[PDB]
Amino acid sequence: MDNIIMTAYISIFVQIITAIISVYGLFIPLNFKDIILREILILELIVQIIEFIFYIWLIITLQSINEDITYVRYFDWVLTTPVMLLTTVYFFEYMNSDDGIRKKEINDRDYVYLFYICLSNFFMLLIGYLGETKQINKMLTLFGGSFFLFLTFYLLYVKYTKENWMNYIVFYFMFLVWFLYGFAFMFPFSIKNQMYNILDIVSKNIYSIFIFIVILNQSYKLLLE
Ligand SMILES: *C/C=C(C)/C=C/C=C(C)/C=C/C1=C(C)CCCC1(C)C
Repeated sequence: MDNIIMTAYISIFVQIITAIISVYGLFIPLNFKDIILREILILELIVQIIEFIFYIWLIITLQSINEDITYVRYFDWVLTTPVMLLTTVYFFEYMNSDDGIRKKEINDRDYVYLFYICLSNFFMLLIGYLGETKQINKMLTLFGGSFFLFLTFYLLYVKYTKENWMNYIVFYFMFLVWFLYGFAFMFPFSIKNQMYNILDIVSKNIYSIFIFIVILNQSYKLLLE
């Protein structure tokens, strides 16, 4: 009980600092080419709001823990993970387009493909939810969920990446961290829930700060006056 709550606190600590940083990042002036980074940072702040509501609920609920509340995290993830995948797409497009691109052009051109990515991701979460609530066995959950995880990342890779080390860092860091949620699924309640508490820091709040640093680095001259 204790170590779950201590990790929830650590996660909440990073979330609050990250939220403050992201808010200031909204007000950094941007050059034409970098406009989409503020768009990304709005959608990472939306993810934070959903994140936080879950954590507050969690630390209140963990006072009188009578049952296994791991499955409640899916009501978070079913909302946050598609948003996270879209921002990843927008960040890859930013990194990889020679001309300035904005999320509207992306969304109007790619909405069908984006729906396939989010459908694959929804199936991953659905299979996890069925396993996490014991409606299918753990082995079927890990194989079915991993299949869809791989499909989601494959679709992302073949459409939006380029073959270079900046892409590999962003893609494979994300891929590994997401896979580690599947790894956590294998563990008993307390250890599982602790891992998810620390994984959220990496999957959400390190991303936001990264985007913040990219914005600051791109705009520092424009900012300074
Ligand atoms: C902000 C929350 C995020 C990024 C959470 C993502 C969760 C996953 C990628 C979970 C995936 C699963 C597997 C890879 C296999 C077992 C079932 C899941 C749902 C735990």
